[PDB]
Amino acid sequence: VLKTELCRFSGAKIYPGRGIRFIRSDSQVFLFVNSKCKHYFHNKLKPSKLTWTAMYRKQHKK
Amino acid sequence: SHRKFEHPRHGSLGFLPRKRAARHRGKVKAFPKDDPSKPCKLTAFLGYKAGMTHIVREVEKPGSKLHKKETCEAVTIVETPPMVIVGVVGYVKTPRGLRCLNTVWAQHLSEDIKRRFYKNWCKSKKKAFLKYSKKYETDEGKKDIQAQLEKLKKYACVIRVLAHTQIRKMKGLKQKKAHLMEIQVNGGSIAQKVDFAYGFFEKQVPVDAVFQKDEMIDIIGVTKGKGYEGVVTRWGVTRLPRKTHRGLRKVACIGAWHPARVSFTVARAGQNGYHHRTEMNKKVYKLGKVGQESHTALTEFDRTEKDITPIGGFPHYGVVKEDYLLIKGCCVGTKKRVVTLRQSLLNQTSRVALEEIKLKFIDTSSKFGHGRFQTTQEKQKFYGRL
Amino acid sequence: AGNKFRMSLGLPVAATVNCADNTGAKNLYIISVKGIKGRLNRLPSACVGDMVMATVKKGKPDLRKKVMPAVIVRQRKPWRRKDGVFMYFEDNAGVIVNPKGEMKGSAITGPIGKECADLWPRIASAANAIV
RNA sequence: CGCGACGGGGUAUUGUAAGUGGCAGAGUGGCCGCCACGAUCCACUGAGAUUCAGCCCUUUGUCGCUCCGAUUCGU
RNA sequence: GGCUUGUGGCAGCCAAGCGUUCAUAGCGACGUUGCUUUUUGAUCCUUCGAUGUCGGCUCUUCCUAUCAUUGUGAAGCAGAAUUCACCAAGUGUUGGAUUGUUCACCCACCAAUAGGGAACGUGAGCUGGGUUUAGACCGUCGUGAGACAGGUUAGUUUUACCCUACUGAUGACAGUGUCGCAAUAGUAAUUCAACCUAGUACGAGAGGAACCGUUGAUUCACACAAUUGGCCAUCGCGCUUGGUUGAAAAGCCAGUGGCGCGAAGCUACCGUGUGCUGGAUUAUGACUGAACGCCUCUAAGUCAGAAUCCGGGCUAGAAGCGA
RNA sequence: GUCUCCAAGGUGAACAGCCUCUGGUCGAUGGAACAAUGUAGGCAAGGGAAGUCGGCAAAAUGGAUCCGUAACUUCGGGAAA
Ligand SMILES: [K+]
Ligand SMILES: [K+]
Ligand SMILES: [K+]
Ligand SMILES: [K+]
Ligand SMILES: [K+]
Ligand SMILES: [K+]
Ligand SMILES: [K+]
Ligand SMILES: [K+]
Ligand SMILES: [K+]
Ligand SMILES: [K+]
Ligand SMILES: [K+]
Ligand SMILES: [K+]
Ligand SMILES: [K+]
Ligand SMILES: [K+]
Ligand SMILES: [K+]
Ligand SMILES: [Mg+2]
Ligand SMILES: [Mg+2]
Ligand SMILES: [Mg+2]
Ligand SMILES: [Mg+2]
Ligand SMILES: [Mg+2]
Ligand SMILES: [Mg+2]
Ligand SMILES: [Mg+2]
Ligand SMILES: [Mg+2]
Ligand SMILES: [Mg+2]
Ligand SMILES: [Mg+2]
Ligand SMILES: [Mg+2]
Ligand SMILES: [Mg+2]
Ligand SMILES: [Mg+2]
Ligand SMILES: [Mg+2]
Ligand SMILES: [Mg+2]
Ligand SMILES: [Mg+2]
Ligand SMILES: [Mg+2]
Ligand SMILES: [Mg+2]
Ligand SMILES: [Mg+2]
Ligand SMILES: [Mg+2]
Ligand SMILES: [Mg+2]
Ligand SMILES: [Mg+2]
Ligand SMILES: [Mg+2]
Ligand SMILES: [Mg+2]
Ligand SMILES: [Mg+2]
Ligand SMILES: [Mg+2]
Ligand SMILES: [Mg+2]
Ligand SMILES: [Mg+2]
Ligand SMILES: [Mg+2]
Ligand SMILES: [Mg+2]
Ligand SMILES: [Mg+2]
Ligand SMILES: [Mg+2]
Ligand SMILES: [Mg+2]
Ligand SMILES: [Mg+2]
Ligand SMILES: [Mg+2]
Ligand SMILES: [Mg+2]
Ligand SMILES: [Mg+2]
Ligand SMILES: [Mg+2]
Ligand SMILES: [Mg+2]
Ligand SMILES: [Mg+2]
Ligand SMILES: [Mg+2]
Ligand SMILES: [Mg+2]
Repeated sequence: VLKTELCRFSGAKIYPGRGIRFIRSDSQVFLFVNSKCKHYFHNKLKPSKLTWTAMYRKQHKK
Repeated sequence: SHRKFEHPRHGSLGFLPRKRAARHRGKVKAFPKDDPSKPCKLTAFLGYKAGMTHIVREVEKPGSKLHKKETCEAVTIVETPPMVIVGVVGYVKTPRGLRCLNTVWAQHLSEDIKRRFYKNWCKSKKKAFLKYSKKYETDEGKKDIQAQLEKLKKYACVIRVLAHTQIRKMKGLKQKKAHLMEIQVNGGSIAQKVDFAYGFFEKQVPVDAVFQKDEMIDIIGVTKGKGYEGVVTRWGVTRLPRKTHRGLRKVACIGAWHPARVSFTVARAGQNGYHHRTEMNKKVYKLGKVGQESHTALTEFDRTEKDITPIGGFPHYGVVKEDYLLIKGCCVGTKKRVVTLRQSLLNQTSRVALEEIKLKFIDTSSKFGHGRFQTTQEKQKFYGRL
Repeated sequence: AGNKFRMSLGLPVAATVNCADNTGAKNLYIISVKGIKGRLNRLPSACVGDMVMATVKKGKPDLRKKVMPAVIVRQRKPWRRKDGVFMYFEDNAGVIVNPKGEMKGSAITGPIGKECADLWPRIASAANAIV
């Protein structure tokens, strides 16, 4: 079975051979599925506030 | 006086002139050296560039940082449906090089190949090879055909087969006029080569009969066209300062006072792209045979049931349904461009050449965006069947 | 074993990076990169794991106005791992060493790239998290 | 005989349309809980919009056109 | 630019002496023979109905008197490093502070940071810091107007559409089309590091290699866009300021109103892939072998032999040609 | 290049800029393509003057309210430090 990671921002599944990995100053590791999630993360947008993210849907019981 | 500082010249003088190629189909400039002790075999094949994707495999390179690790590498998909042999041609070795002795054609030629002989097929009467095909219908005519074949066996030193692609089987190409080329036959004696060629008349030769998995091949084709282009982009000369009067995308000095002429080694603006190129040492990672599990994107580690074509189709190409080759790296030309595959002229002995490939994952997400679903079913299940 | 593969170069000469050790220096000013043969007009540039010659523009007076070697441990320019993932850190950082690669300090603040740790065992010994 | 024009599906981008309803909403103004005002919020709604113009497949379905011509060329 | 080469630069001959011993490993005093036109002078032959006058930037090509790289000979060559000399110009010869500079000097990297030519290459290629008009200041000089291979600051850099060259583009090349041959021309790859050899050979010790092999990297070249990154008037979607259509809804105007994301296409050592093999030889070391009963790589005849050459491969394909 | 009179609404400190009403006007030869080079306007990963004679050019700053404001000074300033 393939090992797939999850996007820290959107929760999307990341398949092998791609992904953007950001190391925060506090040694936290963030995997982004694409530059859309990367930009919104660095713009300080909260996933809970974006309707399409998995975090929003889990908190709203979608 | 001498130039103040030294740097290498911009561009290569070995690819001159930088003109539009006088052909669209890649021409084989040199075939592999013939070894009579080996069985008769074809040396080249035609294909069509479908698109690119990336794969993941576990490297086995002792002494390397990647040993027993995974690496992601780009690959090109070349759709290679079987070719049809329609003729044979023999050459005699003369003091003025090889001279074409005779050309023997098959009795039946498809409509797709006949289109190659016309500029407007529909408006013509379609008389090509009609009178030629009749002499196969008489005993005296059959004897003449056999006599021509015996003439090749006696005098010919090089034998090449006339083969054309089944372009109709790839509807994405939107083309019905097939591509024809001469493919040299290596191995065996001259008589065996003629018998080998004549036996395939009107028959299909699969790509697997020419190439195989894990071998190095050469790709020949015409690069993507880009039209009139300036020196900075065409040759890679550095830009001039911002405050340059009359523009900065130029070569400042195009020559000394003497010789009182512009030399051919100076960068000049002109045609860029659509050049004939021959690229060496392209490893075959996978050969997909229709009707077999090798045609799908399954691997020993990834058991997801999916095809090679990414969801939504290969952009600007379509859906790959015929035999195809998965080639490491990038291929010359645009999507849909016919490319010529040739056996390597060198003896492949390096470890990279002999490395045994084992794919772990083949990406099939959409290439028309930031694709995140490998299959349409996965996407539908994600959105609750949408 | 094997040698390290090429990485995107994000730190040309005149780049000022943070000092990630406890030697007392607060930043490192890159003046050259070891192993660079160069090209006309091309600024020498360094990546994680490269040894560079630097000066301390801000720190203890004992370390200023001096040329010393240093090793890059973090960079902001994304670079490609062999597995196809592009990585980058939140800032650019380096540590002061001697010509033999031995750390002048004794501790490292923050994570360091795995590429640098493999080439410099002394730096990896004092590291906290190797990513 | 396929092509062409619609439409559909695939794919992708954005980020949840308009309308309706709400015992959501800081409060406020009247009447005797009712009524009026209210940014915003929630449900219908990963919705709506756009998607070849150089993306992919294609009648479930609709429609059109399939060729008036012109210029030359001979061992 | 030309003649000349005193001067500048480069090279040879003789051998007093230096070199612990020892003229000649490496040096060459006293003398003496040359070369060079990348120095500066000498001259005034060409140009005053005008050849744009510093340097840098950019770009190509050429030279060798070779800095590094390939192959070798010599040593006061143990090893390591270094020095002398040979074939050799294929490849490379960098990032910066100060100065208008040429020149110079320092910091740093590097296998190395060699030297030069091309109208002191290159201004209808740029730039205009300097020099070298007119404004102005200082110092010295002059009674003064003014002067200063003294300093200072501000000071318009024009024209190509002609011919040729060069770059690409059609056409021509005796019906038309397909598939090919091919003279000839161009041409390209490059250098380094790590591991292993090995703490081995060598050496009293200190110190301290190399081929093969493996894995990477530098410079360069040719492609390519799966992924990451970049570009937006997809004016694609959303948000938003001012105005405007009586409101709502939906739009429009502010030459792209602005902002976030943004597919596609294009694109970056900011991304990825690829970059080649025979023959003949140079230096040099040898074989057999006389001349010269011996000896001798040479005289006849042979061998090995390189970043060399030629071919092959790659690019083009002739008023060339075939099926 | 050439003197002067009349001067609406919105935003805003404002006959600033931007949009609108009265009045005026679409007058600048048109059509088709979207190569190089150019002119004008932009943007850009990481680095941040390493470019260059020289930060030339561009970018950054910018309104208002509150807080706070050094050296020096001719005591006025400096200061929107
Ligand atoms: K010069
Ligand atoms: K390129
Ligand atoms: K430049
Ligand atoms: K260097
Ligand atoms: K709604
Ligand atoms: K919703
Ligand atoms: K002389
Ligand atoms: K004159
Ligand atoms: K000129
Ligand atoms: K001025
Ligand atoms: K003919
Ligand atoms: K050749
Ligand atoms: K893109
Ligand atoms: K243009
Ligand atoms: K500067
Ligand atoms: Mg050839
Ligand atoms: Mg084009
Ligand atoms: Mg100018
Ligand atoms: Mg794509
Ligand atoms: Mg420069
Ligand atoms: Mg549609
Ligand atoms: Mg189309
Ligand atoms: Mg002397
Ligand atoms: Mg004259
Ligand atoms: Mg003149
Ligand atoms: Mg002139
Ligand atoms: Mg010489
Ligand atoms: Mg010694
Ligand atoms: Mg040279
Ligand atoms: Mg300066
Ligand atoms: Mg001269
Ligand atoms: Mg000159
Ligand atoms: Mg000129
Ligand atoms: Mg000029
Ligand atoms: Mg000049
Ligand atoms: Mg000046
Ligand atoms: Mg003056
Ligand atoms: Mg006086
Ligand atoms: Mg001046
Ligand atoms: Mg040649
Ligand atoms: Mg010993
Ligand atoms: Mg509204
Ligand atoms: Mg209007
Ligand atoms: Mg504007
Ligand atoms: Mg590249
Ligand atoms: Mg002998
Ligand atoms: Mg000899
Ligand atoms: Mg020999
Ligand atoms: Mg107001
Ligand atoms: Mg106003
Ligand atoms: Mg930037
Ligand atoms: Mg940035
Ligand atoms: Mg900064
Ligand atoms: Mg500077
Ligand atoms: Mg400079
Ligand atoms: Mg300015
Ligand atoms: Mg002040």
